[PDB]
Amino acid sequence: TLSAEDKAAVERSKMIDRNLREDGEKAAREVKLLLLGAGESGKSTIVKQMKTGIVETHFTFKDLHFKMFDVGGQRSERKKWIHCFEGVTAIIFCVALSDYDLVNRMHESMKLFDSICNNKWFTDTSIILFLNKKDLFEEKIKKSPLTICYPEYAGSNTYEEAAAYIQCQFEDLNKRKDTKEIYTHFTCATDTKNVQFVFDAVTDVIIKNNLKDCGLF
Amino acid sequence: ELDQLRQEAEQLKNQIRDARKDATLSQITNNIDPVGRIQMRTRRTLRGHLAKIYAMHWGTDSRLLVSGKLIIWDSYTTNKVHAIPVMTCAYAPSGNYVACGGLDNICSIYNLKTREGNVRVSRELAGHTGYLSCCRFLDDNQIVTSSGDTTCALWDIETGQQTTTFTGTGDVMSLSLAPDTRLFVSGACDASAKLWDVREGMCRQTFTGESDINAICFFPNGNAFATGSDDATCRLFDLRADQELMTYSHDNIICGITSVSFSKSGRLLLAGYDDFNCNVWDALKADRAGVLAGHDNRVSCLGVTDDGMAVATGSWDSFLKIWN
Amino acid sequence: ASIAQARKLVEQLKMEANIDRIKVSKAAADLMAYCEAHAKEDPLLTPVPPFRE
Amino acid sequence: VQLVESGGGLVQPGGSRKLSCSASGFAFSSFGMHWVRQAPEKGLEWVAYISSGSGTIYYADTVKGRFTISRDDPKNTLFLQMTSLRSEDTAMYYCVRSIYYYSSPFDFWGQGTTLTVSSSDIVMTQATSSVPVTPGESVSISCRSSKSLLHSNGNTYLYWFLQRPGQSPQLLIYRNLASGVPDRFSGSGSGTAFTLTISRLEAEDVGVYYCMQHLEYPLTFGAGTKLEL
Amino acid sequence: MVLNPSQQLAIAVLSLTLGTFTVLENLLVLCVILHSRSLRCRPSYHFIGSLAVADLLGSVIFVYSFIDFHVFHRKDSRNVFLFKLGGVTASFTASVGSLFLTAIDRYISIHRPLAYKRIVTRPKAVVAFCLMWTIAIVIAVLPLLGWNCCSDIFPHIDETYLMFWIGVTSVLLLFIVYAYMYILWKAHSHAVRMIQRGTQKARMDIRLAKTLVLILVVLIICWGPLLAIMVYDVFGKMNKLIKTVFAFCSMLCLLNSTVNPIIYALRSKDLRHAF
Ligand SMILES: O=[N+]([O-])C[C@@H](c1ccco1)c1c(-c2ccccc2)[nH]c2ccccc12
Repeated sequence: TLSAEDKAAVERSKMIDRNLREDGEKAAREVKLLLLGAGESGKSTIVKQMKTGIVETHFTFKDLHFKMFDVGGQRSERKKWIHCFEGVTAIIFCVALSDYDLVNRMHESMKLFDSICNNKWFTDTSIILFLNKKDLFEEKIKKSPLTICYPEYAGSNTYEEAAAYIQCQFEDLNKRKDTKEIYTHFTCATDTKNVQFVFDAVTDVIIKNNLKDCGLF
Repeated sequence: ELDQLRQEAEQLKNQIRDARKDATLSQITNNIDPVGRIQMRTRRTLRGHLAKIYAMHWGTDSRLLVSGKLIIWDSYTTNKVHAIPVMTCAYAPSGNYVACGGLDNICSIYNLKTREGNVRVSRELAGHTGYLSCCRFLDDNQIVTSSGDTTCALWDIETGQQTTTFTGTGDVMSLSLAPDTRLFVSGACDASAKLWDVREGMCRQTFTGESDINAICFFPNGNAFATGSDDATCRLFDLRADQELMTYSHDNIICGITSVSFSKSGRLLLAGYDDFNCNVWDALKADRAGVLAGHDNRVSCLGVTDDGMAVATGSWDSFLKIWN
Repeated sequence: ASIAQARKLVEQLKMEANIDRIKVSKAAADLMAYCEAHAKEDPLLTPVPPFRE
Repeated sequence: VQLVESGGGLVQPGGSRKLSCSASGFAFSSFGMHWVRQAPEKGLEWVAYISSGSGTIYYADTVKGRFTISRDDPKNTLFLQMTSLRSEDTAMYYCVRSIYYYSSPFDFWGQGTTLTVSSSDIVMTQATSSVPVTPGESVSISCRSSKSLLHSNGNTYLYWFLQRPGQSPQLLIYRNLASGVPDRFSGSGSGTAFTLTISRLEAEDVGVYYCMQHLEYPLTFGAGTKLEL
Repeated sequence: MVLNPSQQLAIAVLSLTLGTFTVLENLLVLCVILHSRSLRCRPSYHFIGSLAVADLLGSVIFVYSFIDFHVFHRKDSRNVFLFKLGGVTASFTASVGSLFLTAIDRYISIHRPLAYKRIVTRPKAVVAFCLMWTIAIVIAVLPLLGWNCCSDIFPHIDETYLMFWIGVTSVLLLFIVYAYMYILWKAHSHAVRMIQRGTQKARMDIRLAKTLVLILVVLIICWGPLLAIMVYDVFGKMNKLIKTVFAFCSMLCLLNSTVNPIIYALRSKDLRHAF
């Protein structure tokens, strides 16, 4: 009962649907990663090592495409635009690990990690922790005032015990031990295996998600 | 010195609060006929978005719609007129242009009716350090934008330079133009709303009611507006009164309001909540009238035609529903 | 430093205190009259037989 | 913007040849493409219509199963293969384009090419035919439709292509007024009675007008006197 | 007359109780899964529903076989007996096929972890849904459209058909075990690779092993004696002992409809959270 015009006005809609369906499946083969580290901890120093507002960066690795969103200079309330990142595969958090001597922005990093880890939107989103700046931290072990920021800490001068203590302190802030899982790498300035760690972590989280959806977990 | 100025500002606040402090609308509206039960059923279901939709805008003729994709609809017969490859939408009154903007801090203008049968960007307005919250086409050549930079801007399409900047704390989340397109209102995250003057460039009035406001809309008359906060409360303010009339809240709902709109003649206030459904309040009454259930996620956007023939709602599930 | 900022704040409130106000009862009556005047053509209010199906 | 039609028809009877056309500055992949012919003394009638995506290849009722259309979106080229040419193929062919939104079909017309050979249809008749244009006055065209052109969609189909002495025609009303420089043209419709009205004449206002008598798949609205003389 | 439950009559009440328990629990599971709000998204959760409905149908029809010969012994036609015995061979091969399909789904979910969401989808998960049911129906009805015989309770033995059915079900019963073993091996390999690389904090491996050993032992126990004695019944010789063991293993066969849906619909936390 359609007219001559309308019958030709439905083929246009069918072609639009075809274009949307074909273009919609190319956005489901890419993994979303969110950079959310501290501003001066080295976010700008980590994007170049792997390869206005939100900046999107594209990586390729082992026939897998990665999208990484850096919210660098938004300078707004985080509670009004954090809804957009629900469903992101993982959150790559970066910590300076040598910013405890400002007295202190180390407590700022701790507070930010506590805020992001215990978020209601990110109750099932894994967090990849990068404790950065091994060079200065390991070179300053001769006269490190690390006991200043850590009154309850007693340990040897070797970097191993202090690093283990600080890593355990960051893991201690997690409250959801059943869904979330924090990964650590201890990245250096001159590393090359940074992409390998994130690739393995995303493979692990995607396998766990598949198992949870299937029914075994 | 500074304490003297603090006392001066404090006594300004006291004098204005005393000057604005009558009658209550909720008690003068007594002895009126309630609407009863309003149960509009869905008439059209629109598919195609594979995402959570965030904004929309009805056409000028109450038949076309706009919703990383921008889709032009056809509410009468479900057809995709054109798809264009975000937190805002705007459909020009002449129907020639559309606008879109989001976290990128720029707003893009798209031209629809052109030769070669294609849509291409006409302007890329920039100058904000933040995220755009709302955009409205003042004229065919002028557009106003409210962002998270705590400031609003009135632009000029032909030359992308800013024409006017409105300042005067927190992110501005919503924006609404008056029917005569001469006044302008905006609600911010500091639990405040402000009425400006587009010709002047200067703030006219402020209203304080609490939490951040993320929804506002003018009354059809143009002398009042409605706001929706995150404390599960909706409120109505009057330009000529500088006060608050009622709170649209119920004890059983502790869910914030995502979007707000009116109907023609200003009798039904439709509020799209985040509790998986919308509500239809009686704007003159303190009691709820109807509920628009059928969405499986958070309702983000809401719109009512110019002739009041249909009501279109969208939610975080990709389906946009047209009710009547 | 803060003196100019405090000034820039203070010119705002002094200006707003001089705007005229009327009783809220008059505005409420005007809104009610407007709402009832245009109650003859309200498809969402009074269902009367575009979107029919 | 520009449509170049190529292929000159001068063949002996019983032959075949091709007619090509190339488009510039189009979204040719999203435009339906018609083909129209005009005899030396006749109107403008369809010979084929082709839709976007090559899903509708409607042909002419007068000759069916002999002509065929081929399309190349990457090459932006539309062409016609003709088979079993007879004596009554001596017309001017044009390659008009159109698109249907939910908007002004037949907006642009090509130059067209000649074809000569060496040696359920709505019809209208009126007493007045080929009325000369009187200088200093206003000319009006009246027409009647055999059926009710108004459809339940509410969109009555009203086309008023104007052909000046020259090369290619124009569009005046696409269903009213299109995106044309002149404004004086007006079109009034009431049921089956239609009237084209000229507010004032001009040096470029003289031409031949063609009627609208189409509802179904064959849009043969070419019934109309030639006002050249 | 193979009917000789003379020294063992304590079947009817226990079978009725077990069938009622099965029906009620399957209906509860269906009620908590058929809300059609959010659980329909996952293809595997509608794969489970097929097993549940097959179990309910097998429970309701199988126990009905004994009451027909109490008072009146209405004759009607042999076709009724043939078409009632065919149903028992069409409500268990369907369950076995559903188990095979869900095992293949689980195998795919780890063999190609990144492409699992695209390879398995709703349109491609419903073709097998109907295909398995149709295959079960046709393999049950084939003797009716074929030839007959070597004498069961009804004269419907067809010794060749009995061998064919055991051989058809054997492939599925072996592939289920193969898929589960491969899933366990791949999970253990992934866990040990992670441990060797050195991201400390093998919970997934242990949880999968505990989940899958129970499934494997239940499957090998409840389908073991039945198939063993049915392949023993190859020379046509039988005894009252064989009749008694069949009568007593009928409840073992039926116990799948009780235990398998409990395990399958209780081990997944999504159904528990949905409530
Ligand atoms: O006519 N039918 O297709 C009846 C068929 C059925 C089941 C459910 C719906 O239809 C049915 C069967 C059955 C069918 C084929 C092979 C073996 C058994 N056995 C039955 C026992 C009781 C009721 C029905 C059947």
